[PDB]
Amino acid sequence: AYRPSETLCGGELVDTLQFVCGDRGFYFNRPASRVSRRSPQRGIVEECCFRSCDLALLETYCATPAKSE
Repeated sequence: AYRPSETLCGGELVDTLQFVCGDRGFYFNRPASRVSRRSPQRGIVEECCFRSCDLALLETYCATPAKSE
């Protein structure tokens, strides 16, 4: 269903990632590299700020596996 806050950006997006994943860790742009920050690879921002997303879509960026069992 529609949410008035179906988009997030900046710290809002980080806070929601901290909520679904815990402070245990999450990816933002899944870079898996540390060579520089001259490479703005696409990620969660494009799905949640430049587009709308749900907590469930957002949870796919967690740096830990699902443990609902």
